[PDB]
Amino acid sequence: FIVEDDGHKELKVRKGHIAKLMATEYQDVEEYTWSSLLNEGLVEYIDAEEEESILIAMQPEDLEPAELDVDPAKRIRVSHHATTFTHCEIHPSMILGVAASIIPFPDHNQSPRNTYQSAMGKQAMGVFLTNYNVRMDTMANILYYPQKPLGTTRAMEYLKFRELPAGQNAIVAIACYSGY
Amino acid sequence: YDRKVPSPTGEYVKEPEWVLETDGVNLSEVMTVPGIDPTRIYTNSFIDIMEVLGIEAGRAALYKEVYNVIASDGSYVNYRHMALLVDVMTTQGGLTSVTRHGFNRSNTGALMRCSFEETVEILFEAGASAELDDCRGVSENVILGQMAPIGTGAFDVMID
Amino acid sequence: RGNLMGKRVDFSARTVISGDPNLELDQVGVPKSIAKTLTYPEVVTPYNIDRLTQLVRNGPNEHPGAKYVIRDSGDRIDLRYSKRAGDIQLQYGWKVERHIMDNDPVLFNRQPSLHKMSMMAHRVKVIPYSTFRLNLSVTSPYNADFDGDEMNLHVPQSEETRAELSQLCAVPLQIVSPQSNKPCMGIVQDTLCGIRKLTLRDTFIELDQVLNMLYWVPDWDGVIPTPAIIKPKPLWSGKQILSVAIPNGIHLQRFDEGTTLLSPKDNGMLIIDGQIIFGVVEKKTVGSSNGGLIHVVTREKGPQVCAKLFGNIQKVVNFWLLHNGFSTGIGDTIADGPTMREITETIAEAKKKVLDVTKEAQANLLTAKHGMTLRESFEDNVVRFLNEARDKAGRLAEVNLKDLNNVKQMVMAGSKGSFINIAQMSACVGQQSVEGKRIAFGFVDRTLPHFSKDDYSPESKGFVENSYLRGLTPQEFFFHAMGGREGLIDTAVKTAETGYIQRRLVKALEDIMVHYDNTTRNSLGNVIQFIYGEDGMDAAHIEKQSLDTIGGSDAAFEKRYRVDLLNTDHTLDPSLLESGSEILGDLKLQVLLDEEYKQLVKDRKFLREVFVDGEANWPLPVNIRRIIQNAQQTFHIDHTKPSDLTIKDIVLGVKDLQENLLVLRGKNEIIQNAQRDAVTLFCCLLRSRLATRRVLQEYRLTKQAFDWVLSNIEAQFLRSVVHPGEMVGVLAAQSIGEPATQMTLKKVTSGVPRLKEILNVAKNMKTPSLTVY
Amino acid sequence: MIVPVRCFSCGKVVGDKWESYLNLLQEDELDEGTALSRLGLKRYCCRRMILTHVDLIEKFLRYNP
Amino acid sequence: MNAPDRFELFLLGEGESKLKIDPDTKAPNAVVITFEKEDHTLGNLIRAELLNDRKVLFAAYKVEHPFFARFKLRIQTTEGYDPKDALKNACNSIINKLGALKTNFETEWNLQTL
Amino acid sequence: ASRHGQKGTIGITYRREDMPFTAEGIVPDLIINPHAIPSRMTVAHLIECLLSKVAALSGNEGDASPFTDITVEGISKLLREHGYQSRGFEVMYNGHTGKKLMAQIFFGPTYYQRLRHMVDDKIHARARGPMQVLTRQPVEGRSRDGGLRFGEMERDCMIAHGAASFLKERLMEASDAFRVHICGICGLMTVIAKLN
Amino acid sequence: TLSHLRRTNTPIAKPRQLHNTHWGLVCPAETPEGQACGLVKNL
Amino acid sequence: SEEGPQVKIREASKDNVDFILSNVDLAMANSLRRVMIAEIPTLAIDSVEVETNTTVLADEFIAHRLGLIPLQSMDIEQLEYSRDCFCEDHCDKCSVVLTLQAFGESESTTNVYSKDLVIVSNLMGRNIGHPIIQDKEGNGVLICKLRKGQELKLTCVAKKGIAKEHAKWGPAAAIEFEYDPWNKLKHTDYWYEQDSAKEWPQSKNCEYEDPPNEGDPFDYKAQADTFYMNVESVGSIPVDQVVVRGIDTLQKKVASILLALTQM
Amino acid sequence: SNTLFDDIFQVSEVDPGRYNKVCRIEAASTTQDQCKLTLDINVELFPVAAQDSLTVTIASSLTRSWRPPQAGDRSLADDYDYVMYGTAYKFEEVSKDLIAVYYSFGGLLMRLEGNYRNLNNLKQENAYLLIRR
Amino acid sequence: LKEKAIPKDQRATTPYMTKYERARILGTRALQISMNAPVFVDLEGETDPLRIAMKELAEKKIPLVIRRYLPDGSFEDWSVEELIVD
RNA sequence: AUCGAGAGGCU
Ligand SMILES: [Mg+2]
Ligand SMILES: [Zn+2]
Ligand SMILES: [Zn+2]
Ligand SMILES: [Zn+2]
Repeated sequence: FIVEDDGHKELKVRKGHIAKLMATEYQDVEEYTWSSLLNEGLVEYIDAEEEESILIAMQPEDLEPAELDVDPAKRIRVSHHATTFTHCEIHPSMILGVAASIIPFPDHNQSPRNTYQSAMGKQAMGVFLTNYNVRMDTMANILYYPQKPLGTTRAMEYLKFRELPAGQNAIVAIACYSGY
Repeated sequence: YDRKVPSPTGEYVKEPEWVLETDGVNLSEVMTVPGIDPTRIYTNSFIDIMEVLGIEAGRAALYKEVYNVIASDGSYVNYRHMALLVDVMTTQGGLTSVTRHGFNRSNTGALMRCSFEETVEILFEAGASAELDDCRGVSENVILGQMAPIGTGAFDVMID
Repeated sequence: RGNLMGKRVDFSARTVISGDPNLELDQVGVPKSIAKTLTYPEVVTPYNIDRLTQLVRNGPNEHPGAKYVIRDSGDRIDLRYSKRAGDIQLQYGWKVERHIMDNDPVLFNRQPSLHKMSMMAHRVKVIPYSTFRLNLSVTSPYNADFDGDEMNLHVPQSEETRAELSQLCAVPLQIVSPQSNKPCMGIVQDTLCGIRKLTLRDTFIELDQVLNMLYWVPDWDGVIPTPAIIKPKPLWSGKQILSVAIPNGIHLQRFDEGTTLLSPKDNGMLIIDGQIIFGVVEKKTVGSSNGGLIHVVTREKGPQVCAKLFGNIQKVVNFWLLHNGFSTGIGDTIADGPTMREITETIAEAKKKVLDVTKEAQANLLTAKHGMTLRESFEDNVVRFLNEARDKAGRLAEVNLKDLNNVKQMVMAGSKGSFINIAQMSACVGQQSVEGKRIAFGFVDRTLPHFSKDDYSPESKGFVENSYLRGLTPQEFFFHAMGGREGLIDTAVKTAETGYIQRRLVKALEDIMVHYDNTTRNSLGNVIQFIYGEDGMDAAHIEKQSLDTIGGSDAAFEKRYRVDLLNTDHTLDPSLLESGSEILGDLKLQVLLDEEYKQLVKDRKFLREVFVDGEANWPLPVNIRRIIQNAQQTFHIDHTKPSDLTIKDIVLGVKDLQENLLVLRGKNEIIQNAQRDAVTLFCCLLRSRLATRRVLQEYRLTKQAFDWVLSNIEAQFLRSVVHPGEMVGVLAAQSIGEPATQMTLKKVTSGVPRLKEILNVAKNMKTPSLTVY
Repeated sequence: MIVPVRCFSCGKVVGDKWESYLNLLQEDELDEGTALSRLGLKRYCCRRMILTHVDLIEKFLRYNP
Repeated sequence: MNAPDRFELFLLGEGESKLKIDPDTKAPNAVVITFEKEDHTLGNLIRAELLNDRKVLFAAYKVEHPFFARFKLRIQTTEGYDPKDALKNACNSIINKLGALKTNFETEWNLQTL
Repeated sequence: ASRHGQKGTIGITYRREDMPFTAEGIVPDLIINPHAIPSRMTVAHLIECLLSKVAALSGNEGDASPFTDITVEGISKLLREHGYQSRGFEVMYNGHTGKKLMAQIFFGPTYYQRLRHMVDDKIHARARGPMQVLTRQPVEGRSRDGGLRFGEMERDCMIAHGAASFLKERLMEASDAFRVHICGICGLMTVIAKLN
Repeated sequence: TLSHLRRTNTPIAKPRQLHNTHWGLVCPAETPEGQACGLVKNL
Repeated sequence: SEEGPQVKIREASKDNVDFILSNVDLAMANSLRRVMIAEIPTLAIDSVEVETNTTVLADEFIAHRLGLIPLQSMDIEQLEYSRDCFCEDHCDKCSVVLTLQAFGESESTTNVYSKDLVIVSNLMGRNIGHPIIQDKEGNGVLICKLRKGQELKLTCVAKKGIAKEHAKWGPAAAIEFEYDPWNKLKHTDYWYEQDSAKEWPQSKNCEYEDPPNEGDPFDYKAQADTFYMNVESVGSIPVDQVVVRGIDTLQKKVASILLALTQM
Repeated sequence: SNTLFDDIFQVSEVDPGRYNKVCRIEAASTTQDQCKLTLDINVELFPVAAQDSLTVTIASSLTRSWRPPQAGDRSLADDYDYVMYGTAYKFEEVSKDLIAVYYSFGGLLMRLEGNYRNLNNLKQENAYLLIRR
Repeated sequence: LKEKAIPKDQRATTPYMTKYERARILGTRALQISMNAPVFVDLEGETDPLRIAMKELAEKKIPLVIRRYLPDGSFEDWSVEELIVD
């Protein structure tokens, strides 16, 4: 994202542009595309060396002005304690990889477990393609009745996971039983 | 260091004592300092201790270092095993390293040595010096496939 | 290294492993296909020719059968494709490649083979499905786990090989690990939590369940034990039932904290003659610990008794557990409200304290304590504060965890898990670390771009306040990933470095064999240790017993050991001996008492001049307390009547005993000197426990009971001698290399870095430190 | 790749309920929960079979031969 | 591949006697009965019925290994009480209970509408 | 495996009768050991079980996106709204007996993955199979009916037991045994041998 | 398939660790195990 | 009426029956719930000989899917196990032959519902082999889908079996099972955080059994004898016959014990 | 084969501890200010109130297998409300003419002090405890 | 070398049969019994040559002699009879 | 026969 003064400091994109985007997306009329944003000067490409000179926000809510009785269940986030903002990341979940974006609630797990699972999800059987009957590969495995997961990341929508799953919502019981 | 010492009454009690810890080792000189005890001083550079306090003191320093590295993880291995290792390294003149530079240069035949590191170079030096291999070594008979002189073949069996 | 030292062999097999509680220990569940494929050559004899004919008739394709036949002519016979597979005329002396049958010995192993206890003999049990099967209590020596692990099996082809498997590599023999002088095997996670729940004072089993339980133990007499409760409803306790698996004549004593003989919280453990008296059973009692049940039953009754005991425990415990249930859920990770409030209170307190320390630092008021900079001292202060806060919040959690909380129970029994696990999962997960330091400054003067420059605040360098349950924030998640990668890399390196170290040790000490004279020699005969282990004992048959001589006041020393025939107050009250009246004066006896006492004092100041620390618990080749309790239960002492032992008997029998606890048998001065130097410590322990007062005021022995004690100690010593031919070198190499494999991660080079520094002589060591007294 | 016949857990048939579902959702503009509860899919052992199923076969048809 | 044919849970084969009976050692008036090709369904019911006959001292079953369909039933009775007789009494009481239950349920369902 | 590095092999296949069951007759497709939980701190496994229950009942999607305001307390509230115990626990009876398990059990939907590692393609056996031409040793790999390597590392662990003749057998009759003739003057196998 | 299309090799214990600069560009967790861990990454 | 077990039905329907068992030992109710799943024999497909398969689905996929099709099994006990009859492979009084043939005629998608199964063998006048249809529209389960141009033609053979050998031969729809909503037996200890009561929900069966007094001590010698069940059925056999046939199978199982006992 | 001790105790201190069905009871002999006892007792079977007065008795009998009561033909030696079976594991000679006996009823322990039962209690596997109302 | 035996009286080695020589002894006797060799005990209804050799050892009727070599080249001969098993 | 890559396993 891109932030600049207004008024006070604020990022550039607004709900008007979001509505234009969802309008171009729903059409499935001047379309609104990513290239429009990049050319309109609302979103920028920051490489490694460049971000050494910027101070990024984590949530757009960080640009909200604030001057208690909070649901104690929610995790603790440090108060921003910074004003000289330049950008806001699109969404933190985007830092993850492809295979790790599959993991549900990875913000809750010892990271070695996430690493193990991101290595194994490349070994899980599933529908690797839809033309699997037509393609003649050396070795291929396909689940009889794949199921989309009940617990879904957002990024799955873009990874086409709910359309080409590789597991099943098995009813699992955590119990001692016969020691087997 | 809150060591324990005999009370004049006889039972052990903890009597705390100050101890210095350095980041350098020149023992041959720090040993001869006044105001210290030249009998208990310890240096984790057991090599300098071999050089100064004789080899057999280096034995105990080496074992103490191994014991500390084991007990770091709450572990324990019986004394005899570390003692075997330490004394094998020690039983020669001085410290024989556990590497090609050390025991592999000993006179323990050729094939027993050939099967660790620098195989062909060992074979060449042996074919030069006309090494007469004892062939009582384990790896020698294992290579030969014959029954190696081990606990089950460490003897012969015959008739009445 | 690929075709002579180790190569590929026939009669081998490999597949997945899976645990089956209903298999005995020494058993291996072999799939039926592998058994159909592997062959053992058996020679035809009049005792077997019938079984062999039938086997031939079952064919190589259906088990139990045979595959090949070898006549005297040396030309083979294939049973799959032959005119005469059915009509055979078995001639004597011929060989038959029978299938692998039940109760066969097979060499079963796991790679990596670090241990002698990783390649063990196993009795075959053929099962239908496609996996190798083995007992749970045999994971520890193999370091096995059923998440896809694989294991290997080899089959002998001659009877002497089968003998070497049955009598040396048998699984029960490898129970007491030589290294660590402890049993490597023990009760496992599920069975462990189950046995804890079962042995509670609050556990009551009713007649219906009780009868099935009693039946489950295979070698049961078939005599019900009288229940605890009778009148309102016949009820048994988990201890009462479980004591059936415990063989008669076993006595076990253990005192934890607050283990009054009343046992208010049922801590510790006391068990008498195959009956458990009191104590909640858990890891320390039944795990692979020294002084545990397995050590006792192995030393006392033997290998096979303890082997069967394993299954006899597991079966009852698995039955009860299966009919009682267990789960985890998240509710066993939720701390209630006020605990969360006080935990975030502790966190905010630590935050404000670190902020105040930093404000102090910003005014150049820090004390540059000698030997370290301002920044190093500051970092140490902050890391100390953050670990303080994490551990304090974790104890704040563990306090509030109720008893029914299944994580608290799994931890209490010692099944799996620990404190830090609870602290992180519930309270707060603490401070991540990279190369010892906190989160470094990857970017210019900041950790992450969402931070201002030069921000040393806790979260700015990775203090993960939130608990795993509460949810990790993005930056904290990233720092945690940074730490996890360091961990995985340290694993992937230490593994290879440890494999190299072990290979070098094995190749170094491969020829170190205790010869017959006990001179620990090499191939070249160069002596290494004139007495293996400096005492001539095998590493097993050695237990952690105390020396009552060392420590304790001289006053209490006298009060318990001084027996003076020439004083009305320092002499054996005739309530302690028959001849006690006619024993006063008698200089011919006080001379022997003063000899004994001078020897005991000489030995007290001897050991006290060796063990400057004064620690009394040490490994010794024969346990005494077990023999004393075996006496107190075998002969049923009344502790009221006096003994029938003249002091001459006691002291002359002890002084003659040391003459027969032989280690070496030379008839010359040097060998007998080495002998006196080999039994010295044991004889010290002996004279401590066979004190003429102790045998009569603490023990209350009879004559025959004492002679039984002497014969038993002599026998147990002579058994505990290290057996010649032991390649103790390879054993020691493995015994040091294996614990290095598990050397996981204050200011010194330690762990595998230090080990590499040590073995390879590292003149340029990283941390050369001098300690000055 | 198609609707399983019955729930693997219990065994109540579900195959005869697919086309109803797709209709109960679109023709009648219902939500998922009311639809599942309508077809006598009370327990979730069955409910997951219909809610989480993916009908790939409609993509498998497009391939011509 | 190595799996047993599924019918091997209830199809006895090659002289697989339904019931084997053996005297228990170190236990007078007691017997162990190997039930072949059976499961907990029958054994637990037999034991629960045996426990209600007063003249039966001990009655318990064990399923040795879940791979196999079989179990063992051990019974100790009073003096002058052959255990097979207690077994017969138990099974007969079971069958009479079952017939009574079937009759009651048929009556109630025929009374029941919808 | 689940989606949290919970690897696991099948040790047993139970039938629905022998399986425990809730009052609703629902039977666990899978039974996993509780002990494997706390040593890995895979809390998300249990949270996913809970959330998948809530979704399967409510008929919504499980929003497991990271960095969300999904409170376990709110998941519990939703689950209690639908008549189940708010932490995923369920009263369960043993199948063999029907006696209620005195300890209640954690139970619910959970996404699971079947992995490319399968046994019937890993089982291996050999008893005097093919021989490699170069070293007259058993060839490598089960795909060619090969033999297992009795590596030197294993030979060490074997010698620690002191089995001399077992080692001789594993190294002579189990692979590339050979009888060769040698001359008593030149101790080399250059001897012309006409055995027949 | 995707994780194989977004692979990154490195031809070279300093590098393998996660560097701060990998934020937003490379996955924190997704990487092989054992040998060559942390060298081969995923965008 | 009859002395012993007592039964009241709370509710009954074509596919499920919720009822109450009184004055019965538990182990009997357990063995009944087990038999009602496992050993009550019904009929479903055990062979499929495929003729032509142009579908996008593998052949053995379709064979599996046919296995699970529910076939009417009311008059089954007048049929015999194929392992028991003396035919070559399957007679007409040990098995029922079915056939299926559909073609991708329509440009629009051509489904294959279960109702398109055609019988061949002689029924000999017993209500057997009708693929059950519980759908509103009369179309059975969905077996496969067909594009214009694809055809499918195969021959099923259904034999008699039990859920043990394979779970397609079960009326095994979920069997609701409960007793003692109040835990008066002290059979289970309720996991709780603050209070054991307000955290767990009360069962509906709480309406029928009186709550315990706070002052009431434990009735130790109380044994559970009152159970609450709800049997569901797929449709292979109506619910009324499911429980009755299970009971009869159980009595016959004990009869086999009696007969082998007398044979001894 | 008869009784070995008899007394009456007034309840001094009852404690639930962490156990849910068992309580640690402690009392002292009535009208005798020198003999007391500790005991573990199931409260679910036999409730125990504070400051009660409970008859306490110990018998030797009234080996071979157990058997449940076939009928009333088996003559009980117990009109009491509570019965247990124990084992002697310690006889603490506390003071001069003062002894303490330690029993364990399958885990539920018992401690007894005093020196007027001396001629009776023994290191005997067999030990029965009876408690009337 | 030349007749470097050891007189039976002047013997210092362990009279106890070490488990290693015991295993080798049972192996060689089970080899004898493997082929058709004589048996010197009333085989009380057992067939496994290993259990037969173990019983043969208990009754000490196994006529074999250990030759315990000593490192210099000396060696002590020990018949089974004078060797103890424990 | 060579070489390369990917994967399995070790709280
Ligand atoms: Mg593994
Ligand atoms: Zn279902
Ligand atoms: Zn020559
Ligand atoms: Zn027929």
